[PDB]
Amino acid sequence: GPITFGSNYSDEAPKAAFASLMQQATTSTTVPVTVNTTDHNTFQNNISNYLQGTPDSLATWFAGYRLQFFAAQGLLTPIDDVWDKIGGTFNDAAKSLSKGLDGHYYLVPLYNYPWVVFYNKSVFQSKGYEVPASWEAFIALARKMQSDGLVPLAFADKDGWPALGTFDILNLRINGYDYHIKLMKHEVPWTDPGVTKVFDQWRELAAYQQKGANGRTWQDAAKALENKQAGMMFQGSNQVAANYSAKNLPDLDFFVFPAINPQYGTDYMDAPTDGFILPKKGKNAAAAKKVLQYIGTAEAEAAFLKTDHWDVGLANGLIAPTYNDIQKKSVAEIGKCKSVSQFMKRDTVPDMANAMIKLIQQFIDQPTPETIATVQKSAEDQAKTIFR
Repeated sequence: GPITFGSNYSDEAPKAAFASLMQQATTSTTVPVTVNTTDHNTFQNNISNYLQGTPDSLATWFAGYRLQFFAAQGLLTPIDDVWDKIGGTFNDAAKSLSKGLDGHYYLVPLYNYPWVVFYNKSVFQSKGYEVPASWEAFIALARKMQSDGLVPLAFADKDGWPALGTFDILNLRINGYDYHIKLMKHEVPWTDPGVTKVFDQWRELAAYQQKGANGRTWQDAAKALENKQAGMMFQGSNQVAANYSAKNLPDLDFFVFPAINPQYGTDYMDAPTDGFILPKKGKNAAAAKKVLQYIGTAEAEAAFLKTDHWDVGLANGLIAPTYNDIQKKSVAEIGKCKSVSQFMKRDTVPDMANAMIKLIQQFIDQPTPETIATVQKSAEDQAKTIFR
């Protein structure tokens, strides 16, 4: 009764960790597992074709638009039964990100990481900066940083994807989670005034973001933070904290993006969550489900994450013996969100995210009301052809 497992874990470290994880899954469930690895990028690029052909018993995937898309199409087996067994291990956000539009479960999540505002502890302590809970305080602090002669927010967007996070967090803070997701699915148009508010808020924020961002790699901005030339930096932990030297890492901390509209407080965050799915056309489903139940445990998460320094498991209360302090706080802060988004690139279709990358670079170049009008119009026209 062996199963096969389609895996996009092609880099050396995660490949080794996943292979180890499956040895433990066989040990626990008795189900032998053959891991079929495909180049990471290729795997995804071929996801649709892979699912409709002769897919493995189980596969690596992640939460977001495509998960729900493949589920609505009938390409994935629902795993409500798996969830009857593991559900007590996971909170409400973990549960939501694992369901299709039809309320059934299709994913078993394993880990995520956070998009939050990074700063140097020693700097805040010496200059007398207090962690800001609200937009008001956040702006006041940014203003104080400027007077103090410090770039408040290291910022970069030559990579194209980094600025999408700022769009996401402004939307989540101002319009909420349900609206952001609607926008991503194009159930709300890009010309909606909720979107105008986001860019309007950004116009204010942009006064405090590092200049020349369109020509800067995120590593160079992260290095400005590390070199104490910038007070803060908003991005994913596996990016900023990963870029820090071991020597400086102990000075690194973060807080969640401040509250703007108290109706949404800080209830939401981009925390891209990877997991596993059960391809309908896959074989040996009973056995597959047994492995998925093992995967849905704190033990599975801690085992897979041994050598992973940034990602954290979603199982309730899990603080793995190998976690660093950034990881530990990540667990606490992610665990406090009612719902977790998946970053723009996973929450909408790639064409759309890709269209937003350029339009956001354009806003960043000229953050004015006229550019906003142009951006909204261009985004909506793109969406009309993309979601037809």
